[PDB]
Amino acid sequence: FEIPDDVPLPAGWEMAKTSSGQRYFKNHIDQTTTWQDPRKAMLSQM
Amino acid sequence: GTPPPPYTVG
Repeated sequence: FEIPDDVPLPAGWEMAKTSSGQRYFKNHIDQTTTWQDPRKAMLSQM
Repeated sequence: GTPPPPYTVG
């Protein structure tokens, strides 16, 4: 779990739990739910 | 492994 609370959520990037707690970040700017995070697990791994 | 939810919006 590398998604600390350093930041809440980016624009059009909410998040909700599934049948259990699969925190998936919802995307309103693009309309889509994703497992990764739009503010920590995006196109960046340096 | 599993696909994301069906998404929603109020």
